[PDB]
Amino acid sequence: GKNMPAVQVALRMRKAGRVVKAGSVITFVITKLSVAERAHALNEVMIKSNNLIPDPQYYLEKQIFAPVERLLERIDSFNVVRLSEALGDVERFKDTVTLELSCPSCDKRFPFGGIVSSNYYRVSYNGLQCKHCEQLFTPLQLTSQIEHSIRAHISLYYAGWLQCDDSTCGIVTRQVSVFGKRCLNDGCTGVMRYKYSDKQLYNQLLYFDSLFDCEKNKKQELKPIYLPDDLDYPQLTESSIKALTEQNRELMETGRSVVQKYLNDC
Amino acid sequence: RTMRQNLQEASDVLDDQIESFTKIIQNHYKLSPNDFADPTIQSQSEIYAVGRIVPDSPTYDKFLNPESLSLETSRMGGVGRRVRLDLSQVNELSFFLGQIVAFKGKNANGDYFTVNSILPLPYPNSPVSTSQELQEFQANLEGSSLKVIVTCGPYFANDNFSLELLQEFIDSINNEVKPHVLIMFGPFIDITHPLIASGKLPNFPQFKTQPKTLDELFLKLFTPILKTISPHIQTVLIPSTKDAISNHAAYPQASLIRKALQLPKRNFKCMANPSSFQINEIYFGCSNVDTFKDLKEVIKGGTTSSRYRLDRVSEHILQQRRYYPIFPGSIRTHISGADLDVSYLGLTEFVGGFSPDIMIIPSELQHFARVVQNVVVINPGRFIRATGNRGSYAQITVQCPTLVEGEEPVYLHNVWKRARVDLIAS
Repeated sequence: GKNMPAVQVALRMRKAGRVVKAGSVITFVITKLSVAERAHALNEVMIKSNNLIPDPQYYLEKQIFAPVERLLERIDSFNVVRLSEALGDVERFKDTVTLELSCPSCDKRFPFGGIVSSNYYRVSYNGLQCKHCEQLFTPLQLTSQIEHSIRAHISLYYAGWLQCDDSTCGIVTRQVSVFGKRCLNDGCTGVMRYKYSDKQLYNQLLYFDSLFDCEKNKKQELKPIYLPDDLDYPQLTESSIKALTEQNRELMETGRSVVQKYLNDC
Repeated sequence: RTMRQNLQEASDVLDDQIESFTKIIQNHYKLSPNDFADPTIQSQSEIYAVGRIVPDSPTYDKFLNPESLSLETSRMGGVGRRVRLDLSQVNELSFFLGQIVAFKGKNANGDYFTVNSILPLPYPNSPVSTSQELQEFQANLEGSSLKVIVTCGPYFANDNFSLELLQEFIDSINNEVKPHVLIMFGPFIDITHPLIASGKLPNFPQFKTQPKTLDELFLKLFTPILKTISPHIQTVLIPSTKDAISNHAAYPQASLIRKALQLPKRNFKCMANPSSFQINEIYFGCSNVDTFKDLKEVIKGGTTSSRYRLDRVSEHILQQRRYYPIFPGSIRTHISGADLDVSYLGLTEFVGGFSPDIMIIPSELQHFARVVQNVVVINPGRFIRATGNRGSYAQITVQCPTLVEGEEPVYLHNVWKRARVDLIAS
C-alpha cells in the first residue's frame, strides 16, 4: 500500500477527516516525489485555488504511451521511436537478567515483562495485580523493589570482579595489578577484564527502562521473559495492551523516573 | 563523574600510592633511591623494598596467615612482580590488605623476600593555626565551650517506621544541649532495609498524599522531622554507600543535593563521604565505611595482640593516610559492601597529608571513645538498633582555645587535651 497511490490517498483522506471504509471507490489524480506521494483525491484537485495541476510527464507517459504502444504493437509501419518523440534492540539485551519482584501480601517472587501475559501477575486497570492473592501494588511497593534490585546490581558492578581472557586458566578475582590488563597467574598472557563491565550495566539499565517504556509496550517489542518450554509460561491482545498502557501511563512514568535516577548518571 | 570502572586508571592510582609512600619513606628516613631495589629478584645484598600486601594466590581463602602473604611492587620498582614474604624472622607484625609497608630484608633464593625488619610508617603531621585565628575562634565561642553532636544512621527499626527516638533527640538538642554543630551520617532510608527490600511497605496515614518513590518518602517522612532542628544549630548531611536517596552508589561518594532534599538554607549543609572540615579551629575528618568491622588483621607476636584492636586499626588508618585502607573492598555476599571507586581512591586520602584532630568513623560495632597517636577517634554507634531499642550518639565538649618553632608562629592543635567526648544513649 505504500507504493500504490490509492492506499496513500485513502490514508491521507482518513487523516484529513474523509471516511473511507473497505469496498470504497476512491477517485484520485496525480499532481506535481514518487508516484504515490504526488496523488490526491479528485475533489481535492478540482478546487482550482489549491494549485494542484496534473503532472504532464506521468499522464503523458502512463495513460497514453503504454496503451498506445500496446494497441499499435503489431500493426505494419508502427515505430516506438516516433511515438516517443511525439510525447517525450533485541541483541542489546541478550545477556540481561530479569528484574524480580515480590508480593507485599503473599511474599511470592516472580519475573516481570511489562504489560504482557503472566501466570503470576495481571496488569489491571487500577495497576499491577498479584494473581496469587489479587492484592494491588502501591507505587512504593513497586519502585522501592525495583531500585533495591538496581542498587544490588550496582553493588555487584563496583565489586569489580576480574576475568582472565585465556580460556585454559580463566581465574576470577578482584586483585588488580598496577599493570591492570596483565593476568596475575605466573606467565599467563590472558588479559584481565572486569566480568561485570560497564556496558552490561548500561544494557541492564536500558532493559529496565524498556520494561517501563509506554511506546515499546504499545509496539510490543519487549523481550520475552519466558522460553516456550517453561512450566511457568503464561495471551493478551494488543488492544487490551494499549488500553492498559494508557490507563497505567502514570505508574509507567513514575517507574521510568525511578530508573532514570540512575540512567542519567550511568 | 559518571559510573565507569576502568582497569588501567585504577592500576595507575595503585602505582601512584606505592610511588608516593616510597618517596615519603625516603624523605622521612632520609634514604637514597639506590638503597631501594627490586625485591622480587634474587639479590646477594640487603635492599629497601616498598609495596602493597596481597595474597600469594589471586584465588585465596577467606582467612590469612603470616606464611601466605606477598608483596607487590610498583611499576618501576619491580615491574609489578609480586614476591612472597617470609615473616618467620619478624616476631611482631600487623598486616592487612591494601596497606603499604616498608621492608628491610633480602631475597635469598628468588621466590621469597625475607623480612628482616619493618620500617614503621611515620604518623602524619597534625595541623596548626596562627594566634590571630585562634583568638577569633575564642571570640566566636565567647569564652564558652564548643558543642558538636554526632549521630549515624539508620534512624528507624527493621520492622516499623516510628521516628519517636529521633524526635526526642531533636527536642533535646534544641532545648537542652544547644549545640553549635550537629552531624548526621547516612544512610537515612537504607536499601538493605528488610521491608523495602521485600516491598512490604504500607500506606502512611500521616501523609495526605501517599508518596511514590523513596525520594518522596524522604520528603514527606524525614524533611518534616529535619525541619524542626533549631536554626542556631548548623547541621551537616553525610551520605553513605547504602542511602537510597543519593544517585551515587560508590565510595568515595558525592554529596546530596540540598535543594531536591528540600531543606532550608539556614542551618543545613550537604558534604561529601568522606570529607574534612574545620569547626572553629578543630580539624575534623568524617568517613562512613565500617573499617573497624571489616578490616581483618594477621597478627604475630604477643605485644601486638595484647593491645586493643581499635587502637591498632586506628593507627593503621593514620599510617595509610586514607580512611579505608582495605583493598580489595568489602562484600556482603551480594547485598551490599564497601563499593570502592578505585580510580578515585585519591579522594579518600587525607586532606593535604594532615591527620585530622577528630576522625569519626561509624561502625556497626559497639560505641567507644578512644585517643591514639593524639587523634580523637570517635564511633558514636548506631542511633537506633535493629530491634529498635536505644542506641548512642556523641557529644563533644571542647574547651575554648603547643607552639611550633619557626619564623612564622603557628600552634599545633591539641584536641585530646581539651575535648570531652561523651557517648550518651539516644
